[PDB]
Amino acid sequence: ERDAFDTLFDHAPDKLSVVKKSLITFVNKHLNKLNLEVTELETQFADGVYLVLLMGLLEDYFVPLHHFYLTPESFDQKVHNVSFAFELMLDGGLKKPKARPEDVVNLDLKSTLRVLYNLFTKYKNVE
Repeated sequence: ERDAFDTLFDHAPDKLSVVKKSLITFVNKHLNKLNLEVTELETQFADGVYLVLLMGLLEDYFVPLHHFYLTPESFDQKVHNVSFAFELMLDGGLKKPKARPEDVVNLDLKSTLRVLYNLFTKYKNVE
């Protein structure tokens, strides 16, 4: 059952379509191992959960739930989660992300795509 907002996410061709499709394939290769699926880059990384779990999968370590918010309710909890993912990235050798964690939670595509594309570049070959 659809509203007018839902129509904004129907696929229209754009200049970043090949880039986006490749990122979705990449995140799903890992997340699907946890029965998680991404279909929509524009919104599904905003709350920080999947990025935290993606880091666990890419670096191959357990990330206990007490480190982050599996069910973030507030803006602060999502900012927390994205910020924690960024710390996992930085500690694994990656350069400090340009994005502010608030920009990811606030649905900025440029910040979100840049974060994911950097993960793809470093972790392309992790099976």
